[PDB]
Amino acid sequence: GLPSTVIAISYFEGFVKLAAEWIVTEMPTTEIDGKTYTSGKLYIKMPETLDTDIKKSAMLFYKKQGLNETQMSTNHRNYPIHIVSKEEGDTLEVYDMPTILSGIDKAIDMYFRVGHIGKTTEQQLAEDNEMNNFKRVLQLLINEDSFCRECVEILRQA
Amino acid sequence: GLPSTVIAISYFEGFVKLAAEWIVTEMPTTEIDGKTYTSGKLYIKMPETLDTDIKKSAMLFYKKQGLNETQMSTNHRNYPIHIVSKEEGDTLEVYDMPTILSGIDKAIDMYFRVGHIGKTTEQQLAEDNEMNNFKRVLQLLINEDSFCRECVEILRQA
Ligand SMILES: Nc1nc2c(ncn2[C@@H]2O[C@@H]3COP(=O)(O)O[C@H]4[C@@H](O)[C@H](n5cnc6c(=O)[nH]c(N)nc65)O[C@@H]4COP(=O)(O)O[C@H]3[C@H]2O)c(=O)[nH]1
Repeated sequence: GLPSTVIAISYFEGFVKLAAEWIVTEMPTTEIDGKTYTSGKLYIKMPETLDTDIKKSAMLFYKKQGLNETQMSTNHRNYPIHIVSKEEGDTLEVYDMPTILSGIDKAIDMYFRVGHIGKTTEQQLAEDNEMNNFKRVLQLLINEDSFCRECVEILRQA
Repeated sequence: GLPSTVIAISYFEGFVKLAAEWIVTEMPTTEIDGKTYTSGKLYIKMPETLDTDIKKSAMLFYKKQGLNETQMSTNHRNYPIHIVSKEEGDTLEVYDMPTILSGIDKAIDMYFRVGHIGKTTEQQLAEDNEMNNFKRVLQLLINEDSFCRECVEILRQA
């Protein structure tokens, strides 16, 4: 019963699965700012470290990658899925850094950050373990979904 | 620690806090479908039971309450916060059923929901414990935030 497992499941059910389904079944028939894409990819970007504010790391990564704000109209949620994306030739490259990981940080930040300001090596190990388990569960869920296996990737670099 | 704790923290950081901040500091100067409200409330609706699809229960509850889709404009996220709401006199009543709980359900289904089809009383016990811990952690986070303490409530009835 790891919390990163539940976080990965919630992230997959509430975003990754719907985004992959939109890429596979709706994007080829949807015009995004004038263009019609035949191929799309969703890239999951992990934070370099689980810092105090994952939203700021996400904003910085999106601006440094030259992404623009777009949205996908889905039928499995009452409101569209907001994303950041860019064009690479004929491919629509969507990126996302999972903001749901925020809680994870605070959880670790409430168990190890004691009697000191920085991050002990034990906090770093527990953080890396939670990160790796999140990535493993997310990859297992992606592999069991045809659309996700088709168009979703977890980014490698740190 | 407990996955319900991390789920509550992520739900508070990614929605409840921002919605309360919008209600307190941005709603009195924003037109919601033509009207400008001076008082607003956010009501958190827990599912009666943690069923297979929390999005369907949420849609059903929203239709049974006569709610309509609106959106809040926030400066802490690159895209607006989508909500369901209604008008009660001069008060804007916002409702939300936390879809993030979905993962929790599935997690429980991988430790007890075996060798049977339904939900045993022991699995139901663990599910109720996770739900109660989620509600308690969320309430503790609400009480430590002035805006949330001002305008956020967890619904009573089952
Ligand atoms: N780029 C992008 N990512 C998405 C989107 N929808 C979900 N995600 C990601 O998937 C995670 C789980 O979403 P959730 O299950 O609906 O669980 C959500 C959801 O219950 C609530 N929440 C967040 N934003 C909203 C909102 O705008 N409206 C409502 N009614 N609830 C929200 O807080 C919980 C946590 O949200 P997050 O921490 O950000 O964590 C979210 C987020 O990282 C999207 O449209 N665009």
